[PDB]
Amino acid sequence: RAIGKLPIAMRALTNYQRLCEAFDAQGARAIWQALSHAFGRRLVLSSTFRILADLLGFAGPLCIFGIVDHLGKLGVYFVSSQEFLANAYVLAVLLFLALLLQRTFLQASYYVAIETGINLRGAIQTKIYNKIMHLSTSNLSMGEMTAGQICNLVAIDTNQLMWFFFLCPNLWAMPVQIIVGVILLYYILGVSALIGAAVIILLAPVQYFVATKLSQAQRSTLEYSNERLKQTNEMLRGIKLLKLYAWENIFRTRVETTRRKEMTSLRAFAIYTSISIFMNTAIPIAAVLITFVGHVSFFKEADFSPSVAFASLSLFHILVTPLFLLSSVVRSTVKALVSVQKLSEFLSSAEIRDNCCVQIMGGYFTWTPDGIPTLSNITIRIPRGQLTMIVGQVGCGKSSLLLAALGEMQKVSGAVFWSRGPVAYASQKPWLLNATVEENIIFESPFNKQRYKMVIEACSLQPDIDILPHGDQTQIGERGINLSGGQRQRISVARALYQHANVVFLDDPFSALDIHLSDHLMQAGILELLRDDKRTVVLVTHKLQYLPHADWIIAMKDGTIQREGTLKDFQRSECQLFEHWKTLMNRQDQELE
Amino acid sequence: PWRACAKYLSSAGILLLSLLVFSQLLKHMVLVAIDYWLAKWTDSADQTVYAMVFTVLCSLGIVLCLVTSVTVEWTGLKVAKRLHRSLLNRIILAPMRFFETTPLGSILNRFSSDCNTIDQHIPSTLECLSRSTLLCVSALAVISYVTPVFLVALLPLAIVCYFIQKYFRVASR
Amino acid sequence: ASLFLTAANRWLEVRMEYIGACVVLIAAVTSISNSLHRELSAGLVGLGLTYALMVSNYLNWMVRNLADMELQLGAVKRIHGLLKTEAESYEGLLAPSLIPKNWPDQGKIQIQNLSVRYDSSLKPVLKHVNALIAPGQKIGICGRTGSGKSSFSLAFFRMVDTFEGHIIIDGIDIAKLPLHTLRSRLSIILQDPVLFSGTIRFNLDPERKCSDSTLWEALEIAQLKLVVKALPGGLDAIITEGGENFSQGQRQLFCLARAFVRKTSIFIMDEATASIDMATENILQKVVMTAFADRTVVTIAHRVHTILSADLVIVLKRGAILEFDKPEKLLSRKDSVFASFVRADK
Ligand SMILES: Nc1ncnc2c1ncn2[C@@H]1O[C@H](COP(=O)(O)OP(=O)(O)OP(=O)(O)O)[C@@H](O)[C@H]1O
Ligand SMILES: Nc1ncnc2c1ncn2[C@@H]1O[C@H](COP(=O)(O)OP(=O)(O)O)[C@@H](O)[C@H]1O
Ligand SMILES: [Mg+2]
Ligand SMILES: [Mg+2]
Repeated sequence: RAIGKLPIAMRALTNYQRLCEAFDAQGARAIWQALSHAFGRRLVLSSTFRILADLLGFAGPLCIFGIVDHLGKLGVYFVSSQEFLANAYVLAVLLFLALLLQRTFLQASYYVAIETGINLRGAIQTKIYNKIMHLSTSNLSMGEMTAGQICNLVAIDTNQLMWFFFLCPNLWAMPVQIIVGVILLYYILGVSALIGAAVIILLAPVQYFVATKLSQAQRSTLEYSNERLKQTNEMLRGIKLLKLYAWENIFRTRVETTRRKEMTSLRAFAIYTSISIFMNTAIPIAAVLITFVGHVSFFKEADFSPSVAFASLSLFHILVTPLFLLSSVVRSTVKALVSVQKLSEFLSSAEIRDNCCVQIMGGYFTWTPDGIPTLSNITIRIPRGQLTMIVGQVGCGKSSLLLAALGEMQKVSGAVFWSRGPVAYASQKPWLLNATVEENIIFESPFNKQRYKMVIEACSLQPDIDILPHGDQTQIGERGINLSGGQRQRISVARALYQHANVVFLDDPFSALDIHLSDHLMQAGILELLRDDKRTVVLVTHKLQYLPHADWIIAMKDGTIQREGTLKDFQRSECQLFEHWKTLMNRQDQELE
Repeated sequence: PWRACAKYLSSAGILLLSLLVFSQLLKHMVLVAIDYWLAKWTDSADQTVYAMVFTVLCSLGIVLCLVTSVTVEWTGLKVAKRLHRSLLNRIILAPMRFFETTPLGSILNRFSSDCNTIDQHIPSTLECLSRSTLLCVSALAVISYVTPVFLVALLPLAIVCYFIQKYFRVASR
Repeated sequence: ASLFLTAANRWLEVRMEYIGACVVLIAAVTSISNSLHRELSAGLVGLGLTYALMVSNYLNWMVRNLADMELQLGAVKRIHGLLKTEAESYEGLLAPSLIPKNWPDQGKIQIQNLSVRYDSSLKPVLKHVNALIAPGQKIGICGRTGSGKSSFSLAFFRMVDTFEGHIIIDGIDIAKLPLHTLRSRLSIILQDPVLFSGTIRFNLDPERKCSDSTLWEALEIAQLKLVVKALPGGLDAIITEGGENFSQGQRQLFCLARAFVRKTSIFIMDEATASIDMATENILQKVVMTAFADRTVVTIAHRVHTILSADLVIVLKRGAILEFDKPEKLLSRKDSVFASFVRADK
């Protein structure tokens, strides 16, 4: 607070609107043409300040050539220009007025480049959020990328593209610095100046050679560090099971072979950057060697003065001083090229295309773009406002039927007729927003205090909220305190008993809960707050004793459904699975009514 | 000076830490000596004795640039090889109460960003820092020898430089 | 905040470059006034001009690289802060020659006066408990949530703060043991399923030290053999990150198949049957009680009809043994906590 908000020209959704407006100007070349169409107007402004700087930094060598050649050496009033520009005090105060303007224009040209890098960071973070809100879950689950790679992309590759845009107008000054320094060297020494030719051709073949060898270091370096961060993430997530099985030496030697395999590419990278900075800082001292022995040998002596010697020494130093940054420039642009190729690989990924609520009717749902359909030919007549149980064995479709009605799956055939609306859904693995416990339960609803005190008392969060050091205000989740899992499943299903959304997709709440707390879920909350108002609750569980409390039972086996209907309908038609449920519950004497 | 640069100098070792300082200050003082030899060679009015030792004194500056460059890459690569391979074997032998009370994103944060910073982002900043401040202090060693009038002006500018450094440094931190 | 850090850093390098231009003015004026009305022969004056321009070029890089060296040495301060942490003190007081080569031969798990915590400051979550376990005694443990059930399975591996006690298996003290020898040969299976990305052969056996017949018979006694053989890999196929290629019951079933490759004597379980259905759950209890006759199998109960056919049943309410008796004896007493737990189920 009191730094205040940023203005309107640097907002996200002012830029990113310019970035999607550059997208409809019709790979990675579309992203580069969109960035050169979007942010190039201020990039040429920072290059305009960059080229208006360091031609005013070329008053150093002309000033030294002025005053050392001075210091070795209407008609009574006025002073001509050759008498004006050959005196040391007036040229030294012109040297003071040159360095203030070039060293203000350098710090303006840094600021416009860093400000457009910050607006690039805001626009590409909003475009990465608009990609991740339309991403299918088969990108994360079946194969291709990880969650750590997606949050590693914004943490690294966005900052690598931003740090390339911090040094973007320095690459466009690297023509105009060397060319005007060569013509200002040609003014001073003439034809003896061009046999300081280690600079003036650069051997830019060998600079492009060490640039492509830094590419051969850099792509294997980013691939091995993504593999090592993936292995370290699964090791530190599973360190409880790895310490209990004593497999920490085996997984540590896997991470250590990944670290040594990365480290050999780091050996190649540090040796190639070392010979780049050796070539970079040993070319201009060799250039003053071959121009200063080559002035007094091989060429007949045209006025080897201290003025032209210190002018050529300061001119090679001002010629060499932006050239010192070039190894960091070429590693930043190869990190940009690997960054924008991993960015263009991400945004072109797979995406999302009368008594009843959902009418899945003949729908083939598939987890895979190329595989066989996991969910088979199914026909579902889930009713309004009633408790409905999906039951079955392991791997029959009991979570995929819930994810099919959200539209997460790949719908091959059939049609789903909703009412899509809001839907209360607590998943199989639970989910914790990293905030206070009340803010995980509220989940951006209005704060209903009596309903919030009701759903704590519906599913017994009061003795496990009394044990917390701040109660409602405890920071649970990844950042902050660790819960048990029995409180995590209960804290995930307590937010899907709250959010007014009238279709409740309760996946399995009775893994981590016991018999008494599962019945306290089953008496109050379920059957007393979800059937209080007319809210459709679709409660898939393996706890088969609650199938008495069931207005609709869907049976699941091997990707297809057997039958839908009530429990007297399952008594009438099927009877084999009814006798199987009579044997599994050990209720042979009484009846499932 | 914090404790982290002390842990950086102990993890690099004294056998490369002695080669770090005693290549670079010798290279910058022979850069001062070849520019002083360029000053004294222009004071001509002895033939080629201010050319031949200028040639061998430039080629020793070239190979001193080479040993400074291989020393700075071998210190950065050795501290990449040694710091990780110690944090991993020290953090895998933790108790389970240490994993229970910490955020997991902190332990993944110190294996990703700080191991990214220690490997490749530190030694370019170290070679630019050592080259830039050693070029600056050898340039201030050049202008004391030419002019002794500069030393009565040097102290108020260094005083307002240190005052603007402290007065910036609290706000920047 | 990054634009404010930017504009503050450009403010610092503006004033430092202006001080360096004042150095160029003062050194230029004193080098021409030190050589006009004196004799300094102009090569030293051009030397002072070139190195004054070197001051103006390389002062801002010095303060920028010093502030960047402070900000990048904060990462070394964070890793040095993590690096002096607590170790678990892995080596025990016993010599490793005095433990047998076949250490888990038969399970005489003696418990006397155990009470655990998790650290020094907390409350004891286990009260003073004692039991004597035979090697053919396939016990089970019931209770409420938070009553010490998973902490009782974690106390066999010294994972919790067992600050006292007589937890001795086979006449050899478990506190006087090397921890790799302890947590190698005994195998727990947790409630929350943790799988690792890669292949199925690695995710059961990371050493690749057991045979493919042992992995296929461990998938036989889990009942996941017809699931994995109908997969297009067959074996050596991809499990992704978190085990999210498969179901949660398949993730618990791969935890069972990882538990069954290392042979045992002291199979201890948590409530591994949480996400599994009752049909394949009552299939899998009928296999591994019969496939493992001699091995002592301890299991925390989630369904008490699974636990009902054990040898003895421990009941843990609020960290103490309330009951340690026959299941038909605790059923026929008809007021017991085991009888009310099986009454509230079915
Ligand atoms: N995220 C996924 N990506 C690809 N395939 C999946 C995924 N989840 C499940 N499958 C496949 O779909 C089948 C059905 O699994 P589903 O998602 O319905 O879990 P489930 O059967 O409800 O789990 P449980 O029975 O333990 O509650 C499984 O056999 C599995 O092979
Ligand atoms: N990391 C921990 N630190 C302190 N106490 C814990 C920790 N984990 C679990 N406990 C305590 O152990 C008790 C028993 O929990 P547990 O054995 O996991 O399940 P159950 O409640 O089914 O017995 C809980 O009441 C809890 O307070
Ligand atoms: Mg499921
Ligand atoms: Mg437990």
